[PDB]
Amino acid sequence: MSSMRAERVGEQMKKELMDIINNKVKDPRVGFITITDVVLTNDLSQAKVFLTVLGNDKEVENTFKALDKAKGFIKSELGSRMRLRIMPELMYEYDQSIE
Repeated sequence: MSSMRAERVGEQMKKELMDIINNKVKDPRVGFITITDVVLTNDLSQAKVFLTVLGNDKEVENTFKALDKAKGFIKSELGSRMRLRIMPELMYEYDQSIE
């Protein structure tokens, strides 16, 4: 479940998503939102977006809801930055790997 195409598109989405989310979606009263990786399926139909977010357990959960609420806005801004015709479905995941 990782062709070279999928890895390359994921690096572009990582960069584009971090910009979109931090400069246009995020409440200024919360810290930066770090995207550590974007992992796509080979047909690019799904993207798992791994995240580092700052705060307590409820600030983490408040942040996930804001991003889910903004999914239409985020796919649209992403689609306007990439020749890709149909956007993947975006799934926001906490990055367990990091303590």
